[PDB]
Amino acid sequence: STVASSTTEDLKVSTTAGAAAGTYKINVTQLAAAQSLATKTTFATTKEQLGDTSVTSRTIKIEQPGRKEPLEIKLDKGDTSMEAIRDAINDADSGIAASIVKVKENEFQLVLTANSGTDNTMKITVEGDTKLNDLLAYDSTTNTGNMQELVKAENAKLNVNGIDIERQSNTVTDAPQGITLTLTKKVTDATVTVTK
Amino acid sequence: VASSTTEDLKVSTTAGAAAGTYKINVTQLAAAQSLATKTTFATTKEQLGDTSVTSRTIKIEQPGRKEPLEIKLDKGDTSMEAIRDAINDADSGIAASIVKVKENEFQLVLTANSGTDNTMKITVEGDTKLNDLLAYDSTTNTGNMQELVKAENAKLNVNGIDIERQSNTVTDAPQGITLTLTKKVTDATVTVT
Amino acid sequence: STVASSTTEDLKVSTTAGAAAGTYKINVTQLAAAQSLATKTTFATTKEQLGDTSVTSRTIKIEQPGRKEPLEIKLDKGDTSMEAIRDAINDADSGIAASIVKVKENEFQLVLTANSGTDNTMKITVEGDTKLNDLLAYDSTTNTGNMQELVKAENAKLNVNGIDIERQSNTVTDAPQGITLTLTKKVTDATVTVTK
Amino acid sequence: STVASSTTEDLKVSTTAGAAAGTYKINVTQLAAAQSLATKTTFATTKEQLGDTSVTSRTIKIEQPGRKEPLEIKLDKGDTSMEAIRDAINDADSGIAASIVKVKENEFQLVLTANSGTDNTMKITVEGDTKLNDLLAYDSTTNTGNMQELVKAENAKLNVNGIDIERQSNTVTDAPQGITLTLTKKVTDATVTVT
Amino acid sequence: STVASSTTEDLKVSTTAGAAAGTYKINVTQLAAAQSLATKTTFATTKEQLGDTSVTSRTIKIEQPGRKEPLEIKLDKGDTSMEAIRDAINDADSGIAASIVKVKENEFQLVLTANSGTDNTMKITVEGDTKLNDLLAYDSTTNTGNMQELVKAENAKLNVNGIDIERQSNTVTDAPQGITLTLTKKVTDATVTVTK
Repeated sequence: STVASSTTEDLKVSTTAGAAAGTYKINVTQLAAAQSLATKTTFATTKEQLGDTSVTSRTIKIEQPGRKEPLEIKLDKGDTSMEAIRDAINDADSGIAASIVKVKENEFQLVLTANSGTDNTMKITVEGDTKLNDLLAYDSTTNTGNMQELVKAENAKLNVNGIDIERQSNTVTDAPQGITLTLTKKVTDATVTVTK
Repeated sequence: VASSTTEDLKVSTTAGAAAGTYKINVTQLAAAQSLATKTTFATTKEQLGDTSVTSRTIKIEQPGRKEPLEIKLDKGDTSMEAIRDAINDADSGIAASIVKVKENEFQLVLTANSGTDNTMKITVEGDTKLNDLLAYDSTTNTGNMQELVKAENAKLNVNGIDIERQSNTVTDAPQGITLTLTKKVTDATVTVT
Repeated sequence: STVASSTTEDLKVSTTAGAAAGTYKINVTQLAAAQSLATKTTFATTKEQLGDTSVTSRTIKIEQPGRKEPLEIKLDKGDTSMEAIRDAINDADSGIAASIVKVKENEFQLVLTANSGTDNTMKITVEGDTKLNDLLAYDSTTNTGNMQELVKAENAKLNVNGIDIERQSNTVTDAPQGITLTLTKKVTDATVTVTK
Repeated sequence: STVASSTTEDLKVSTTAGAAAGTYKINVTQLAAAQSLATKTTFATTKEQLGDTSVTSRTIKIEQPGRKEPLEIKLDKGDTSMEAIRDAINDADSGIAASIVKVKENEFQLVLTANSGTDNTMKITVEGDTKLNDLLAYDSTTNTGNMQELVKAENAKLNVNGIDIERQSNTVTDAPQGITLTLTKKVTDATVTVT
Repeated sequence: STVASSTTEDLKVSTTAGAAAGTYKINVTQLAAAQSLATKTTFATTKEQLGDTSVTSRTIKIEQPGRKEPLEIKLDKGDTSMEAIRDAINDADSGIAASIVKVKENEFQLVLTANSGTDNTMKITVEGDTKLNDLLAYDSTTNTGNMQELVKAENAKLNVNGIDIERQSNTVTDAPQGITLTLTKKVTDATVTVTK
């Protein structure tokens, strides 16, 4: 039976039964962050058509370094509204979140956000609709595109007893094995104590 | 289900909202224009208006109000109590309260809902003495009433997008989430799951 | 209904249901204070008679600006001890509190303390006992007398959205109607918020 | 049928039923403090005899302004170790607390603590054993001696509705009668209220 | 009975019944720290064999100033993977913790950490397997070896009412007898108050 304690609430600690007793001096120097992309232009309503209403079907293809197989979201009904795109991406339930932000009256913006970490930076292309492609396309390799990066993807970086660690998410395991650290903010010289 | 890193920023959700984590900075809380009479009065029952006229109307105009609010003071009574009760009985997004600065010094205060859409232009039709007391024009910040609080909008950043609202109850940032602002906060995180 | 909050725990708020929503910028420049009077000398015990044992009844008369009927406390049983004077005053239960302070062994001191505010400053005379009058008499009108003012009465002075407010007590109501503020400390640019 | 409340957690208040309803403006300008003395030298063990083992009897005499009769702690040949002196003092259970400080491995030091207040400052002498006197002798009246003062004795000083009060302890009664104040920190313009 | 409070939560206190009532002015100028050693090379997996696969037995010998007799951990059972070494060291349960840090994908590192204090600095030699010695050997006397020091051993240093105190750990006792202090951070002019 293992038990863990942290000197700060800004660093949650859990253990497994295999964990060893010990005391760890932890510094968290950076938090993992998810890339977020937003359309450069805004739109008067969430129902107006962001792509070409002449075409029945197009595919939003999303590529990511950690994703083995490209994500292909098909809009095969002719509806290319901001709501239609949002609901198609999200219904795929595949590590990408489409959201709509109203900046103020008559000004709606589409936001696509990945999971955390540099492995999840996005390359978006649209096949079969040059109107929607000119809105949604982004290339994280050349960090150029039609959408804008409002939040850059970043990794969690921390130091455990002098060893520098990097992770895709702020749920840090294997630092050391036996312990799960949840990072909620940058901290200096916190101490996690494990006891049996 | 949804949650927040600070008790100063509340969050609710709806049934079909997406998951995610949102980095939020709140740079300004929405605030409501509040106006007070420049002069104070001995009692809340003494007649503040012209008692030779039976009827007059207080006319209130706001950029966000389609049809101007018309408060009839018909019963011949222009006491501070009557005017407060008249305004509040309309229950139309304007609150009247009385401030007792000290014994026998009473001041009338009118407060709107929050936001710049709710700045007030006040006129009284048919009673010049009451017009002299209550008149205000927010366009030029002129009149015999004084601005106690400046109407102000809520301003915030959600994952890099600057947002403005009339109220401290922010919806549609993004659609799904209802944020409640109580304090200016830096790098707060909301998480939907 | 209504709920209210403060940016500082040093300023407590309460509302009715009728309280208008709004924001209140608050400065507290002076706390209300209660006049406190003490006998000029101390005494060896609390049970020794401080007044003329030759008269059966006498009357302590206390007048204050805010009090319409003068307060009259009769010491009926020929007992003028410090205990008797304290208990007779307190039992009257009329906004005047008597208390005994042992400054040190065989040095006891009688203190009369009113409710806070300048309206409650006290004019004390004793009818029918010159000895007790030579101990308890005080005239706040002229700040002369046989007792000594240990605490000067003062009113609460605060400012709410630019309007100067004055009260006899640190429980401020009617500024505006619907809100009740309890003042415990001088505060600078505190904000009180009331929402529906 | 009486209750009491404080405007600050720094000042704890209770009542007894003879207390009357009222408000009290209290300022605490100084806390009461207990005198504490340490030996100037440290020793390798708590078992080694610190006194002169040529003398059979010696007496640690402890005098305090508020103590009517001096505390006399008598020690024989085998009772002059640090343990022995500590145990003898504490076993007397007479308001002086003896404690051993281990400063590090093989470095031990003796501390004597009185109760709070300036009436409890100590004059320590040892009758009949000069070696143990060279260790334990102290005089508060001139603030000199062979021991060293770690903590200065100090009285509680407070102001209750404009009356300056001084007590030997931080548990303050009879100011006013019917109220007990426990002082934990210096505080300005606090109000206690009874109903 | 006795209770104890602290002016700071960075300094935690407990007291026995007999502890002396009073105040203890406490300055903590150094926290105790435990020597933590790490392998200089990282490995692709925690399953791959680190030792000489031609030898059937080796012993990890660990010596420390405060340990009268050397700790000998035998690796005897056809496995010298990082996990197998970690489990062997931790199964000894003799005040040395082995842990595995994944610095990032396919980079695992073995860490050995002693109890805190200069008495627990480590001399590590492997007997009978030079390939494992080449990985685990360290000499604290000469501050060299095949492992690297990531955290230097250190003693607690603090001052209590003007008496400098030193300890091997951040649980401090006998300063004075009857009071236990837990040091979590350097503190300046903290007061602990013991009340009966």
